[PDB]
Amino acid sequence: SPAAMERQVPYTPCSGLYGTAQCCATDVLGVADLDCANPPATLANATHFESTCAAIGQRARCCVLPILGQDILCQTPAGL
Repeated sequence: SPAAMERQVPYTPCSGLYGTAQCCATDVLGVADLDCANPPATLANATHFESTCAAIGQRARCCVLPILGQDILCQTPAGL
C-alpha cells in the first residue's frame, strides 16, 4: 500500500489569465471592481470558494494583476 496519494499536493486556485482567487464587489450595472483583496478562508473546492466570498457579502471572481495600459479583467470560473 504505497503512500503516494495519501499526501495530496497544494490546491491550484483559479487556473487562467487571472491565476488568482479572491473576493471583490460589483456596481449596480455589474461592471466594477470595488473592494478587491485576498479571500480569508479554508478553500476546499469550487463551491467552497463561493462560500468564501459569500461569507463577507461578496462574490467569487478571479482578477488578474493590474497592467498599466489595459483594462481590468475578471470573471467567475464555470459560472460559479
